[PDB]
Amino acid sequence: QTSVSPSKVILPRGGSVLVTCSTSCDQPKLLGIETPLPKKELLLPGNNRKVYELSNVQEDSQPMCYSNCPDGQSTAKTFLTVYWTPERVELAPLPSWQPVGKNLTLRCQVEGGAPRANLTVVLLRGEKELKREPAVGEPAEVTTTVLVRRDHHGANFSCRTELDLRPQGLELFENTSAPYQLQTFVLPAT
Amino acid sequence: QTSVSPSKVILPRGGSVLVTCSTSCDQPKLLGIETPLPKKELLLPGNNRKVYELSNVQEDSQPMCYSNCPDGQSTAKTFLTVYWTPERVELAPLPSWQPVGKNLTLRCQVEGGAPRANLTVVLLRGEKELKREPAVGEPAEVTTTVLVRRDHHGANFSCRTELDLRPQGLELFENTSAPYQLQTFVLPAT
Ligand SMILES: *[C@@H]1O[C@H](CO)[C@@H](O[C@@H]2O[C@H](CO)[C@@H](O)[C@H](O)[C@H]2NC(C)=O)[C@H](O)[C@H]1NC(C)=O
Ligand SMILES: *[C@@H]1O[C@H](CO)[C@@H](O[C@@H]2O[C@H](CO)[C@@H](O)[C@H](O)[C@H]2NC(C)=O)[C@H](O)[C@H]1NC(C)=O
Ligand SMILES: *[C@@H]1O[C@H](CO)[C@@H](O)[C@H](O)[C@H]1NC(C)=O
Ligand SMILES: *[C@@H]1O[C@H](CO)[C@@H](O)[C@H](O)[C@H]1NC(C)=O
Ligand SMILES: *[C@@H]1O[C@H](CO)[C@@H](O)[C@H](O)[C@H]1NC(C)=O
Ligand SMILES: *[C@@H]1O[C@H](CO)[C@@H](O)[C@H](O)[C@H]1NC(C)=O
Ligand SMILES: *[C@@H]1O[C@H](CO)[C@@H](O)[C@H](O)[C@H]1NC(C)=O
Ligand SMILES: *[C@@H]1O[C@H](CO)[C@@H](O)[C@H](O)[C@H]1NC(C)=O
Repeated sequence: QTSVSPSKVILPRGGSVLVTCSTSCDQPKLLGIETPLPKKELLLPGNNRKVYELSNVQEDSQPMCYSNCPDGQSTAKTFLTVYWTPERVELAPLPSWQPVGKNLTLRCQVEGGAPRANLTVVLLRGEKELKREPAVGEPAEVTTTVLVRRDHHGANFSCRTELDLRPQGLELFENTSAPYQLQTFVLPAT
Repeated sequence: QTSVSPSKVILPRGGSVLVTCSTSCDQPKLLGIETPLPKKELLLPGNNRKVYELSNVQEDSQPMCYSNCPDGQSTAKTFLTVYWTPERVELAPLPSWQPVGKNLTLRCQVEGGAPRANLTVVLLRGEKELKREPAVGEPAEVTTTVLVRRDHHGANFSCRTELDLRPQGLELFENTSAPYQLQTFVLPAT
């Protein structure tokens, strides 16, 4: 039967990879790989083995080797996970000056991060975390409400994203938005 | 200049891999890879690129692509880390029966684990850890002394090894020795 190596792959957008599709019939009728990716085949001996160079990996895809040993068949997919740190991570624009007392509502907007399963979005207050949830949707958002206090003057919040590719062998990639600086005031005023 | 992909590889003993050695001179004089590993070369187009299949990876090795662009040159090594869970993990044999009072000394002997940098050896008492150090030497050992107590009767210790390949994308591989069961006695006796 058909087999492929590797079976799981973590790679950058655009990145390419080598995939080997091997079988166990000594003289199989057909052997190839089923994918839309720009592929390329190489001079590998003992043709019970074929090596393809997949190319413009822009998306999580699952290439599939297929070896046709008569009626029926058998296959084997490989999991290509494409990774990339969000194109933009910022809080919706807001006026720094805010009235003491309102249940102000912060909203972080994230655009295009992948794999979204390892992407966490986190609203903070300085380096103190407020809300912390996974990135979902596009642009993915996250909200929290701050009851503005006199104490908050000078306080400044930010939104940060965490792309944890550590368990996949890579790193934890983070991105921080520009800081929202809160200026408060009590009334009698302005 | 010369470049290689991947640059770091974690693989099983025996395991093989595909390495690509690419250069940037459009018409370079020489391009190949410097290694003792059984290698094999494939039909890859645009020969500014060569793909080798390294084979009997029994050891941490660092294969090196070299592209000769006139006098001088340039190269690029790839890091092959070969992994394998210890062949044997056991405590030196000891008589279960021990006198209340002695500073009994336990000794766990580990043979052949790799990469030793991620291999931790840990002496335990039931599932309660006693000593916990990295595996060094061959057979690598680890010792601790238990002052035998009347309370210890029925207590049983073991030695366990932890091969943490999680940060490298793999898993944490563990191995537990057979359990040393302590039987104590106070004297007047036997
Ligand atoms: C989010 O953070 C990532 C990682 O810290 C940034 O991406 C890196 O940017 C540097 C400088 O351009 C490059 O040398 C790296 O190759 C990039 N790595 C990746 C995975 O992209 C990224 O620029 C940040 N996002 C934004 C919008 O600035
Ligand atoms: C130490 O633990 C490892 C992992 O739990 C054992 O190795 C696995 O053994 C099973 C059964 O033979 C195989 O299916 C796996 O392919 C093995 N994995 C690896 C990485 O070897 C190993 O047997 C244990 N060591 C000893 C001496 O028993
Ligand atoms: C990382 O991403 C994978 C694949 O998207 C997901 O299943 C896994 O749970 C995530 N792990 C962490 C630690 O984020
Ligand atoms: C804003 O409102 C929520 C809901 O009442 C509350 O839990 C939160 O504490 C308020 N924020 C602050 C900073 O007081
Ligand atoms: C952001 O807000 C925190 C918390 O008030 C503050 O300590 C930090 O210095 C602020 N950052 C900037 C750039 O003002
Ligand atoms: C894993 O092994 C590497 C390479 O041997 C070592 O440098 C690294 O510190 C180890 N990490 C852990 C978490 O054991
Ligand atoms: C055996 O000796 C060491 C050194 O005195 C001591 O620290 C240890 O507590 C003793 N073991 C036990 C179980 O009492
Ligand atoms: C090993 O010793 C522990 C601690 O005394 C005990 O709880 C455990 O059951 C023992 N294991 C066996 C197999 O006897």
